Amino acid sequence: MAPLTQDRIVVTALGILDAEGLDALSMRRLAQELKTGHASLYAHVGNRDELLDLVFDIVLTEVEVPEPEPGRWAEQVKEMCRSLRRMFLAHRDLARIAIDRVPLGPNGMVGMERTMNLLRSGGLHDELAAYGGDLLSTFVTAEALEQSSRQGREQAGVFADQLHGYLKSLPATSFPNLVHLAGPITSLDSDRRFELGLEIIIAGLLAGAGEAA
Amino acid sequence: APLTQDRIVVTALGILDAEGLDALSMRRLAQELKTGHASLYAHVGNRDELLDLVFDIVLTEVEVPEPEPGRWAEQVKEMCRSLRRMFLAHRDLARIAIDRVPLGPNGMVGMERTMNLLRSGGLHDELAAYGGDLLSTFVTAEALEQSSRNPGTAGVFADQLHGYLKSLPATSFPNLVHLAGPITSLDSDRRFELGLEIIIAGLLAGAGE
Ligand SMILES: C[C@H]1O[C@H](CC(=O)O)CC2=C1C(=O)c1c(O)c(-c3cc(O)c4c(c3O)C(=O)C3=C(C[C@@H](CC(=O)O)O[C@@H]3C)C4=O)cc(O)c1C2=O
Ligand SMILES: C[C@H]1O[C@H](CC(=O)O)CC2=C1C(=O)c1c(O)c(-c3cc(O)c4c(c3O)C(=O)C3=C(C[C@@H](CC(=O)O)O[C@@H]3C)C4=O)cc(O)c1C2=O
Repeated sequence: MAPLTQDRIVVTALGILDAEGLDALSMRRLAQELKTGHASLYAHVGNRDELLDLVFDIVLTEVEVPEPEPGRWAEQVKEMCRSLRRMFLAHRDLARIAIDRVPLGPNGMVGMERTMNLLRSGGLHDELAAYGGDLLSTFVTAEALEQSSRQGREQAGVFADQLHGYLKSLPATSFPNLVHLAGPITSLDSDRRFELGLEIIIAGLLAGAGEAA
Repeated sequence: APLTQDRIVVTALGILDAEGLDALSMRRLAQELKTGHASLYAHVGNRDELLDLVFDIVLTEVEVPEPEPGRWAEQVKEMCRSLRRMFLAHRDLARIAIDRVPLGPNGMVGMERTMNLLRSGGLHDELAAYGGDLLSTFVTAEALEQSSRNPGTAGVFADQLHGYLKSLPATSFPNLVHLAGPITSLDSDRRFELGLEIIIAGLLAGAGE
């Protein structure tokens, strides 16, 4: 062991995790890479759970919640989200982690704070700015999973196409809509589906917002 | 006692409700029906392809209604709530969901039914196909979250995330201080109705002229 810290340990874990995925991450695996005994490891970071939280928190430094600006709101919200997504893309299995874990931690609440600022900044009231953030982050995760599981795109490529084949060759009299919509369902264009989900939620917010009429 | 795939999955779902997903091995299920891996793998295939059918059998509890003059936005919600009750009446069912497509026979009927309703409001091809997809995710996510509160059939932990957040330095964390309640604890029935409205209105803006 060289000078071990709760940061060199984490930067190490993540290293393995990109490389090889969630299940290859174990305590014994980790302590191996770093050239140390279980003592030093369990000291800074604990069992496997705690470790994933620390892993989660550190990569978060990557996202950016911009400071509120004169009439850029909608875009400033898209920026923010599109930023968070770019994060999930680089790092294997990170979304899997996110589903059953608290959005807590240094980065975790320096992040909520700036998320709440910007939203409330849209002339949005309490309950709606609170929940709103939940829904966005919820929205962007799900998406990131969806993409997570898409050679590369050859297995998905043909599956999608064989799905697209069955749909159109379905009978028209009993299935007018699905015959009509075989593309827009099987479309494996995540980029544009993503900008859509955003357009929608956001307008749902703005509309939600100034309801006081 | 003629064994059939429908009988197989009524037992696999009967133990899933009564004991819990994590305990549904192929092993267990086989014992219950007093039958070998032979006859069980003969229909349903393996643990994973079996789930698909379990999911596809229960989706029968969802009732997408026939489109009616003036009431579009209303009809959508009824559909959205009925899905949510399905997830509410069987444990772990969401966990499964967030891994699988509704390519099942059952699944396909309601995709047609749903998309018909959505396209009745003035939703151009695209809007409507993702409108649906979008709505699916939201209701799925919610129920996973609801199930995590442990009800149906913890509020100790949450209350302790309220104290904690409220107790931050007020100047460095004003927004987090002021929103302590609505973030930590929130009635589940309230959080659903909000997102439903949000998205529906969101899709409505999408329709335009
Ligand atoms: C790291 C932190 O700051 C960076 C920028 C910086 O300051 O360096 C940007 C950022 C930071 C940050 O901490 C952050 C968040 O914590 C959240 C966020 C806030 C939340 O309140 C939540 C979630 C969130 O992602 C969830 O993913 C989820 C939930 C609830 C659960 C529900 C379930 O258990 O199934 O689902 C997912 C895991 C949630 O409540 C959403 C966000 O968009 C962000 C951010 O954008
Ligand atoms: C069974 C079928 O018919 C009944 C009506 C009847 O039987 O008379 C009603 C109904 C039926 C039906 O099949 C149905 C659906 O298939 C869907 C649906 C449509 C979809 O397009 C999807 C999902 C869906 O549940 C997902 O759960 C999911 C995805 C994709 C993934 C992505 C992820 O979250 O990681 O998430 C889950 C697995 C999805 O695309 C959403 C729905 O609201 C419905 C329905 O309401």
